[PDB]
Amino acid sequence: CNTQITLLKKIVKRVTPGQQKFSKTASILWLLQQEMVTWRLIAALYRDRIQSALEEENMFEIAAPNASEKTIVDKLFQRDTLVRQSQLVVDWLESIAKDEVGDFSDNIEYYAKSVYWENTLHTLKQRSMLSLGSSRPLVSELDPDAPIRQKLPLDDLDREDDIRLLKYLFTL
Amino acid sequence: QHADEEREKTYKLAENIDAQLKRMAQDLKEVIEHLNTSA
Amino acid sequence: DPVFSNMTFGNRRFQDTFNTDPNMDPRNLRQNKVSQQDVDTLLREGANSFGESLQKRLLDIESLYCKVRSRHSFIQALVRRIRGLLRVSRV
Amino acid sequence: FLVAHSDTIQAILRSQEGSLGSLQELALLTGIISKAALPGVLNELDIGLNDGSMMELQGHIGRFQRQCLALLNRFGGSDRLRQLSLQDDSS
Amino acid sequence: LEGFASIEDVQQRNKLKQDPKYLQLLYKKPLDPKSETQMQEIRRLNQYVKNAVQDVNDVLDLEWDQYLEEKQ
Amino acid sequence: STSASARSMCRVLDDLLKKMPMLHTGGTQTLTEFELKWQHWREECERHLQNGTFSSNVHMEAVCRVLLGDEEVLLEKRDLMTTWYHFLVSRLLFKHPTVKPTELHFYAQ
Repeated sequence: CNTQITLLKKIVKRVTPGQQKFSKTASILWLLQQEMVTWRLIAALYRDRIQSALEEENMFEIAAPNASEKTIVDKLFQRDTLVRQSQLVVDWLESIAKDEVGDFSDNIEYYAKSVYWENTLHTLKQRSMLSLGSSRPLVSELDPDAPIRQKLPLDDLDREDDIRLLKYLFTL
Repeated sequence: QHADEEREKTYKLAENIDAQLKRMAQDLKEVIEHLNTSA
Repeated sequence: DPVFSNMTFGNRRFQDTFNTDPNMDPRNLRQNKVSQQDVDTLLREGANSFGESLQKRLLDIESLYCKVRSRHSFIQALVRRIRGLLRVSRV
Repeated sequence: FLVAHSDTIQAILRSQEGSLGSLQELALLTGIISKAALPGVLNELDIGLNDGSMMELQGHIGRFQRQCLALLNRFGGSDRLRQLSLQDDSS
Repeated sequence: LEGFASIEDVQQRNKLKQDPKYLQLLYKKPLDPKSETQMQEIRRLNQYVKNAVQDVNDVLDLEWDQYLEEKQ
Repeated sequence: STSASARSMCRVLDDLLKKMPMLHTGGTQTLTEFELKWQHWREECERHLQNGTFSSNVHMEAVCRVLLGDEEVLLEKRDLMTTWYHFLVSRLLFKHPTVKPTELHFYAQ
């Protein structure tokens, strides 16, 4: 189905596979995506159900002190029964999100995002050359970190760049 | 030890590389100028 | 300057004639000029032309259209890189 | 074929009017040149079939590129649209 | 004055290496500035010479083959 | 293999004869390929004759002089050819890559 979706994208890519002139086709596409999601959820849930039916001989546990987090989560998994489906859905949706993201490192490298920005670099260069405090104040105690430490406001360009960086971090 | 000898040889080789690249770039510039003024 | 290195055009092995000529040469007419003031004036004129109207136009264009082929979405990256390279100066 | 008939091709590229079919013919010629006459195309394919023939190929390609640049500089103005509309406006 | 400037810069770097208010600048500063500048200049000159001579040799070979096919 | 002073000569002759045009079909009947093959054959023959790998031997020199396309040499060696049609086809083979019906009658005359 993924191969067929890629082929259909390569086909309809010459007549705008989106925009506004794409109603019933987009509906069929989203229905097929939901069908694939339901199939994957069914597969995962029934695999977990078969595993639980096979390991049903190990049940009725208790919390034991002086142990490690691995043994703690193991005994919690053996005791509780809803944590099974909870972590199953969690891992399934995490894998779905990872597959939808793909390779974001190359996208970030092409977008070129870092800590220091052009506005901050120009402000530092101007303050090192002359004494013109343009935009927000940027004091430097032998290192451009005093405003970041004191939680001082910055420029609009730096603010929007940080907003985009945090949006990318949230997407990751 | 052959380490210090190799390091000195590499330094001399880099110096010769620079001194030869300078004159080679000058010669290429002169040759291209002559070709442009002749053609 | 070491910043003006390399001359490969494209992913393939392509070459170009010369790079920087301190004297008057016809290759300087094909490449950049021999004066930094010309590049500075070009960058200043580009930054002056890249006003709020053109920025809003490009934003509306990128919002109403998002490519049509397969080449990875780089619209915002190109926009920000062009803005930075137009507002920065060359050394 | 374009190199063999480069006389009439270049003549058509250099002769332009304010009619209707002339612009379409120039557009088709420019598209054919851009699709089947490129230095990258020459470097990719046919690179091992007489470089002298390939030399004439890239020479005609450069001539076609100069003609295309001239046509772009001529038709790149917004007022050219209304200037040419009055030449073919039958009614 | 460049020698005194480099000596003062080296002294300031050696003094601020133990200070926590110069770590970013110390990391941004090159380890071997003279060697790095020499390497950058050598690489730039080599790339320029290579590109120029390769383009010229390609043009010369194309003209050679053209004249050969025209004469024979 | 027989004559000791002709191994490289016959090798060069065989390498030159490989450029003969046997009616190529790259999609349809095209004369450009035939003309290019004939020009390449003539250029290779001239290059060999100027270098010397096809010289310094009376037999191969006479062979090359015949293949170049002459008239008095063929009139002298008429014992090989047949009659006027053989002379005409020999001329058309050793002088031009291909001919048109507008000039075929002129060449035959």
